Amino acid sequence: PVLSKDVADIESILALNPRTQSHAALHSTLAKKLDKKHWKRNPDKNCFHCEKLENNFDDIKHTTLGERGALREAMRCLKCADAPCQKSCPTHLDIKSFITSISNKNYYGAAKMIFSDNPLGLTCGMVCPTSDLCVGGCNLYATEEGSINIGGLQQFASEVFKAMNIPQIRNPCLPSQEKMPEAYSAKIALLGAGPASISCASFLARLGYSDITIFEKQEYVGGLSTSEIPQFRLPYDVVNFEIELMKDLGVKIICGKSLSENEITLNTLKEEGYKAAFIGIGLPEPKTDDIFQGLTQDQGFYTSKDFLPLVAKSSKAGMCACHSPLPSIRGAVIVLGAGDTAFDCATSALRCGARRVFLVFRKGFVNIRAVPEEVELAKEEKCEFLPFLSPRKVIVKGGRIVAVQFVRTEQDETGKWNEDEDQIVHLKADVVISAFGSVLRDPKVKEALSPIKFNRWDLPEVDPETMQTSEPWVFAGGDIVGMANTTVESVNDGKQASWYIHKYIQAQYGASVSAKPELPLFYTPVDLVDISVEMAGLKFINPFGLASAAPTTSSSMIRRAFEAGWGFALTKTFSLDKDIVTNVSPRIVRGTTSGPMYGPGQSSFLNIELISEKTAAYWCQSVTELKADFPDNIVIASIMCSYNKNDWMELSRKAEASGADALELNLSCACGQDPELVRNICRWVRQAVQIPFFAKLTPNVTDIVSIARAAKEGGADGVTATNTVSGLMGLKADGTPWPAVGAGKRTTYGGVSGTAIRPIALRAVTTIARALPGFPILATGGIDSAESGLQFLHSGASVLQVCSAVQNQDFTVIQDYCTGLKALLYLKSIEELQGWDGQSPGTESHQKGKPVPRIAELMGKKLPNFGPYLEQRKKIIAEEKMRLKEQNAAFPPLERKPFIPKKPIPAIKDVIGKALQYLGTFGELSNIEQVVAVIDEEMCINCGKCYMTCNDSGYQAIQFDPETHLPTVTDTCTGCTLCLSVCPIIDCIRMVSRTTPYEPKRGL
Amino acid sequence: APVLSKDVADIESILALNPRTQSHAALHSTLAKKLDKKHWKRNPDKNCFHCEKLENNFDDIKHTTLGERGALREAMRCLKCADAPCQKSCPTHLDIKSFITSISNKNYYGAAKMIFSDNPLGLTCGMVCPTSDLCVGGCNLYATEEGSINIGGLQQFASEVFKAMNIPQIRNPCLPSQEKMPEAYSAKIALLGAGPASISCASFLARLGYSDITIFEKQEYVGGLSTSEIPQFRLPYDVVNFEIELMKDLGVKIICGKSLSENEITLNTLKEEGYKAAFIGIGLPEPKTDDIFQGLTQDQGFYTSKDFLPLVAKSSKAGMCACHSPLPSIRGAVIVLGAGDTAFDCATSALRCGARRVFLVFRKGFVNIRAVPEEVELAKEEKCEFLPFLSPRKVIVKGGRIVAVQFVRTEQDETGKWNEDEDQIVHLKADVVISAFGSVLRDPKVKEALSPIKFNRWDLPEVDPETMQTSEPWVFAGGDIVGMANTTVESVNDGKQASWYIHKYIQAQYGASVSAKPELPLFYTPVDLVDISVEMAGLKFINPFGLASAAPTTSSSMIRRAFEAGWGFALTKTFSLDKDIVTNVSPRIVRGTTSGPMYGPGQSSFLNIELISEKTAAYWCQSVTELKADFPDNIVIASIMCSYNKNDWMELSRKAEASGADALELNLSCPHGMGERGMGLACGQDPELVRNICRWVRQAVQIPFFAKLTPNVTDIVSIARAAKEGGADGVTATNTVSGLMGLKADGTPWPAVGAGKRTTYGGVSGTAIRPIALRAVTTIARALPGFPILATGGIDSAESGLQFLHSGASVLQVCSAVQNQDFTVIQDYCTGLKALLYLKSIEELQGWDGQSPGTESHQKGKPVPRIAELMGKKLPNFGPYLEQRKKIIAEEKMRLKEQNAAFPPLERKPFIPKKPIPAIKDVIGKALQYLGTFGELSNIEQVVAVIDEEMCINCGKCYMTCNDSGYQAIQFDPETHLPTVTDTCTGCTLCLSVCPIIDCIRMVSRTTPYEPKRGL
Ligand SMILES: *C(#[C])C1=[C][N]C(=O)[N]C1=O
Ligand SMILES: C#Cc1c[nH]c(=O)[nH]c1=O
Ligand code: SF4
Repeated sequence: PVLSKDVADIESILALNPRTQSHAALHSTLAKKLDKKHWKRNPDKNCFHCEKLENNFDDIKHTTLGERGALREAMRCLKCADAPCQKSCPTHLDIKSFITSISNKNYYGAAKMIFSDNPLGLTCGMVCPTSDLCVGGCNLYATEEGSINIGGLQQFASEVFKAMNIPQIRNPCLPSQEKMPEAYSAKIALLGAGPASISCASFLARLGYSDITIFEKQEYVGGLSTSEIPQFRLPYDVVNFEIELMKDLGVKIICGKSLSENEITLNTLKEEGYKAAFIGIGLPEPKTDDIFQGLTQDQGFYTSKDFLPLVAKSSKAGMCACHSPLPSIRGAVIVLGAGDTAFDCATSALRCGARRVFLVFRKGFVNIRAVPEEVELAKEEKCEFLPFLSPRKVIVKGGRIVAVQFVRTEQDETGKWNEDEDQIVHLKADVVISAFGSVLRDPKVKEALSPIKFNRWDLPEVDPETMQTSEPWVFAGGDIVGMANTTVESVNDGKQASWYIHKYIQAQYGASVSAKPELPLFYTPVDLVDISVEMAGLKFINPFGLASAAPTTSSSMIRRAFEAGWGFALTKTFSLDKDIVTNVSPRIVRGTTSGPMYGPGQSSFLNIELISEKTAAYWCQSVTELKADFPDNIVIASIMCSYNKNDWMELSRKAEASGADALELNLSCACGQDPELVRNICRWVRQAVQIPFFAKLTPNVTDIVSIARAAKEGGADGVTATNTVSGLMGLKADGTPWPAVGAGKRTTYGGVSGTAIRPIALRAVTTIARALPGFPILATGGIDSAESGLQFLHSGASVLQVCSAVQNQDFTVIQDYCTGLKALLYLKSIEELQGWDGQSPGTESHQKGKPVPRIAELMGKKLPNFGPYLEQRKKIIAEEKMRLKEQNAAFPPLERKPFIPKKPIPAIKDVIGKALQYLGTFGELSNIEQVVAVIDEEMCINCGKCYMTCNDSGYQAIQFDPETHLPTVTDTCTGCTLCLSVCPIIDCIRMVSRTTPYEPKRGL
Repeated sequence: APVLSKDVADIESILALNPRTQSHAALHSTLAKKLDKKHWKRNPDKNCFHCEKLENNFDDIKHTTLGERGALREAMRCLKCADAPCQKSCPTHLDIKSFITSISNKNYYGAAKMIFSDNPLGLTCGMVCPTSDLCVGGCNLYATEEGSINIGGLQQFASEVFKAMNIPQIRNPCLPSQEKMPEAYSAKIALLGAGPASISCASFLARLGYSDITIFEKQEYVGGLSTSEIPQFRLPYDVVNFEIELMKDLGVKIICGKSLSENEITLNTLKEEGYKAAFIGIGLPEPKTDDIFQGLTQDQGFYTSKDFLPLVAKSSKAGMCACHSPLPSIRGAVIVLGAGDTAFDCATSALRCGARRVFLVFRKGFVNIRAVPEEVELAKEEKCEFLPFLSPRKVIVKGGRIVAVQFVRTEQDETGKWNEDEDQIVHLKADVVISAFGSVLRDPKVKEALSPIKFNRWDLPEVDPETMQTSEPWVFAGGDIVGMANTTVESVNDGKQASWYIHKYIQAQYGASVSAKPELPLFYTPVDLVDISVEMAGLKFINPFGLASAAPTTSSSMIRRAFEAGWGFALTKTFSLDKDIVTNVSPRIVRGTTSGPMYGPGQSSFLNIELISEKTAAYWCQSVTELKADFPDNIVIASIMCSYNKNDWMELSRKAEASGADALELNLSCPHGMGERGMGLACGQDPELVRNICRWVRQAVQIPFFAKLTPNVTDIVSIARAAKEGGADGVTATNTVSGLMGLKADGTPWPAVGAGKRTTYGGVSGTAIRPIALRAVTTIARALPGFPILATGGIDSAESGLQFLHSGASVLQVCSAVQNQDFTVIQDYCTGLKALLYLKSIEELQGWDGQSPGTESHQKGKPVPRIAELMGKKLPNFGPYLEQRKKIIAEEKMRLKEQNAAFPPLERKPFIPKKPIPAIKDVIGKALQYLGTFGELSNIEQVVAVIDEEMCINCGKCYMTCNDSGYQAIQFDPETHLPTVTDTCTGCTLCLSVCPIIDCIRMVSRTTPYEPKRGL
């Protein structure tokens, strides 16, 4: 046979494989019009009817992210200085920091940052109108690809933390309870269990107050988050999770208790011994209109305060223990108003079975004040919009609404709004829902607030800085004060008030508080995890340190690094006076190792920098200063001399005398290629000083073990592995290099740093640790996260040096690294999370980060998410929602119980070197335990990359269906694993144990 | 000495905005936050009812426009899908996967060539295609949160770069010379109307070789609706001219002033004058009217879209007319009737004419608007009002002017019938009324001129939808006139479809057949004639790109298909004698972690623990004979490995030579000895062993052979020199870098083999090792000049290939870039290399970096207005500063109005090479002169960073990098977030390296005195 030619059935498998084209393609316009429908992904501009949504409370948010999408979007964020997104967030979330933690896979640290400034952090990620807040300030709006999805990233990190099932703990900076001053036992009352009071009580509990009670009128908690925000935007379980975190702090909630003249009043609270009160009851009554007087729900009329709680009680399991039906809303529905409630009524009316929904408002389109993302949900669900119409009468016949009568409105040219009585509309309708807003009108509630002053708008007046009412022991915030338009602002109101309630209460007990407000952060048991490590007789408070490099150019820089939390730092390499150098410029350039991607996350740098231009005298005096001020932070002096015994002894003694904890010998800036020279330099230093010292090894050697062993034989206490890899980062198209120095545009070979060299450094660390067991290793080379640091610890290193990740960012990454490592170690003790990979939950089947419904009629039926297959999927899902309208839904636990460690939290010493047991020769690998690839069709996005890679880099083993674009791995798979390695969807392809007989393909 | 390790007051102040770790939650009142939010605002303000001023502002408003930075990022995001659904969804069937692959590889010429091969109006279509209803509507990435690819903006970008290159289209180089074309190709061909349909039809007919093609156009201008109605702020007129001039390069003639009409041109007159075929592409030339508008005039304020949009076009498109046309004075309230796509262009154009308010009023609902959402969004963001369910009944005229329109309300039934409620009326005040009810063909003289073709019930010419032939076999039609096409691209496609069957018909009239498979030619320029062959070690390569010995050459059948795709050469997978048979483990090839958790296209590395080929020496040797018999001009190199044994190397190398291999490659990865006498375990790490192996092979065979070096050596030059001393004809530099790609959080490796989850060190490949391979190639090339080098290591484009050629390599092996994609990248590499060599001869493009134009000051890839009162005024693009920028721009648009001069759109003349096009051999090693020792670098000629404030996006990354990795030399303003480099800059270049905007920071020669910081 012709061995170099595909047989017919392989040619058939390859039918859809890309080929070079020699001619232009003929396809008629008519044929193209038909074929278009088969592949269609997005909405069809010619489809005019709603997709059937009855009883469908699936998540419809466009911002929801799965892990794959969250990691991509978090790496895209520029992580800006003085970031304007944060300036535009009402609770001042450090967005730069929490997104940095997501990009480093440290979802705990991200969640901790979010909840530190916003105790309703998951609710807000889900519901914030970010285009009018943080996202509206995002610098990336000035790029074509646009602003960052801050809300979805916040939601993703908080959802992971929620799944971790870790409790909030008492502020660990507080004295123990029995030693708290008496003032912290003051009785505190909050009225209403909505976002404002939940925030306020949370922050007061952080400060140490131990007798905090929220009094809630209803039998459910959460306020509007629970009673009106739809389940398909905010799942009820999110609310319960945030309330559970608050109860972890000891806040008490009593339901069925109202602020009202005949129940709880300011006077009764005072007479019962309460020292302070926060009013957070919101706006409990609908704004009503005379033209709807006397109309009942049976006739077809609702206010939004009637309608949305009925829908929420029916669709939110565990909200109201009873199980309620969805309101029967069939026919034509008119929603009146154009605020944000109106759009929730319209989308909710479709879930109750409406046939058609009209939003009717009395001004124009340009005057809609709902945020665009709110408007777009109603738009994409085919709601009709009628502007410039003011309601006049509701027509009732046979006891039911049949029509609403409107008059036309218009702006004259003083901007006044007029009604035109001769211009009427008779609009047919079966249901009418007014969404005119909300008010506080109940006289008995307002009287219970005597004697605080009310303003023009019938609302309690507060000082906007302190949230204090006219009575100094009473504070208010949230919707009842009338400034907040959002959950996040109501949260911020309670946060703001908590500091000044604290101030007031302390003063009442004769105590002062700081002139600078200081609210505590959010804490969990993770934060108590010990990440110290001992190596070479030195105690490191944490294992992260600054490498000898550009971030240690000056000792003032090291000072700020220690103030930020870094466990240790190297000096830039310095030398004796006679070895003074002068750097050239340019000398540090970005890596080309991952394509033309600019900004954050450069995968490498190249430098042609020399030793420090600052003198030994500068560096020795600086080390003395640093060790005087930061005795617990390890300072290592990096030094270099030429091959000369007297010089190495002189310089090492000078650095030792300054107080350096240890020295690092730069042999890798060559002496460091030759084991005999390395051994001799180490011997000279070992005879000169008594402090530990480490030889910094170059990776540019045939066998790095031979030079590590030489350093050890010379008396080094350990080795730093490794310095930069020698390289050339490339050329312009005209041939000139970058960096190009001087008029001659000259360069020399440079050192490559960053994540591109991590595989080389990991190899070096493991091979040294296997050759020299127990010999201290300081790792450097691409460490940019707690998880990558843990890879080096697992590989045998004891501490972790960082350069490029700081060049890509700033010193504050240390806080991400420390919280992330604490979380990785903590999670190893949780038996329930043992199937996670570090902080990543096991991937579930998802499309666009939303779980695929587990419906029998959808599985295995080869229905991809496009064209007529998508139409079939939507019909199947809709029928299953109707089927579910007849059945019980369980309750969640009245409230979940946290996971508890079932074994000790590992210390760093317990994880060092644990990867080495899996490392060996090729002959120690099984060739009989073979694997094959298997594709989860429900996660596939139909790109064919697995197919293209098996075709042109593999075994032609994948069928790619010409109609569904679904791949199937066949039995000729060899398990090479290339398809998994190119698939864009994390864990869509998995390698599984081969079950059928295996025969290597010998071609012969 | 003071405290050296503390910042002085001046530096503490510079560091004021530097990020710091917080120990406490931050207190900020809700009221203060409300008052601060406005300062930073970037996007539209939902509370703003107030459309900013747009009079005489014809600047690009498209959301899809891309600059180079944005285009590269978006092209790398594309999955480059097999059997791609976006292409299925494009009416001209563009190979979107290929052209976007080219853009990601910086080959903008190859992208534009692929675009224009299937669409001669590719730049126009990139700008105006309603992609959400076409290609983008099918994009697989719609199934991700980040969403579908901006295909149109990518197409627009590549085409814009190609337009800037100023390269002409050439006659199809596959044709015989003109004088030996058959007589049939001189048949006289007429096209009626110079719109997209005819321009496309004439282009493809000219590609086929027809030499007498004339388009007869009614008007004095050309381009059809693209010229006369699509607004300048969506489609610049110079785009239309550029595409017209490309077609004219093929010899097509256009005659303006001559109409298809009774008493002018008719099908009868064309026939009598000896035309053999005619294409009707006159569109729909007349407005759809409404009785209620009878007798109303422009002076009263009434326009159809066919009156209004050409008036705006004539005034705003320089080079449309000779008349400097005044913009229509459209002051007051404008009512635009209808809600198709024309109505929205009327609305936005009315604002450019000075309208105070625009109402878009339509007789159905919102759900019934047919316009694409892209088009609707532009009218909404410009604050047009939308009034649904209104049907016009009366235009009110007082004092010679429209003052109002009265409407009736509309309504749907049970039956879905639309009704009008006479008792429900709207009286809407207005100064101008523009009807956008569509277009028609209704002129009796024009239809008469088409006698006797058959017309359908819609008074349009009938065609066969597959052939575009009318009922008269010599007459074809397409575009708007046929009534199927709703877009420029479908009209282009109608002319494309018609050209093949016009060709078929004409050829048959002259007694000739055509192929049963339609074969329209591709698009060509002089770039495609560029020679990219190279000679090396006596071997002739037809291009310098070849498949490395790796997974893409697992089987000889794959090499066969790679040769069919265009690869110049290929290596076999390394093979060995029978006694050295191996068994691979699985898993064994994994993605790199070298650029973080980015999945899918463009993996920056792979790691593999793969062995030699599992297939026999007999398989490989027979395969090499077959491949060399079928592809004599494609070079096949047999890769072989033996243990350190003279008889084995001689036996295997002779076997491979006898099979007809052009050359051998010695894989020096076999272990020998123990392996750390300083020279490690593999034979390729010890110079003595390499020299001996090479001696053995040199004795055994007479064909050239090359030693494949490992980068895992202290001194690779010593191995290369040993191979040369042993008699090798060159070296392959380099194999993979030894590494461990990473560990799971539980400590297990990946790849993990077996239930034990074991691994061993693997080889790292891909762009992550390119700096290592480039250094290895360069050092060998400088130490052993003229010794042939085959480069390997992260080559994934023509641009990166040329870097290796400049560094001393002669040919270019590829593995990982094919693993990331498929064999067809070779097409991108070949056109890309042709284009790079072509451009070196073009003096006018010296300022470009390869195919990249010099970066102009931009925001979102749109150029910033060069306005004095706008430059250096510390006005970033947010908050109150943006609103001052908008005021300054609007005032300057007005000053450009009240003086209505300047109509000089340059006449387009292509650049000519001023020197010979370099061959491959002319560029090899030309970068090596810039290399040297560190002491050869000037420390006297220092640089500093300088920032272009107009390009900055205010992120402060330069500031943060200088603060915590540099010299604290940048001031970052607390209110504008604008950075300024101060005189303490050392030129280290880290800020430039982290800035997200290409060329926002530049390094310039230092002019002030320089002193190194010594700290003392
Ligand atoms: C010296 C000093 C060095 C310069 N650049 C590096 O990457 N490493 C060094 O050791
Ligand atoms: C045999 C063999 C090889 C396998 N993998 C590599 O990366 N390089 C080789 O040489
Ligand atoms: S890094 Fe670039 S874009 Fe960001 S502030 Fe600096 S100059 Fe501007």
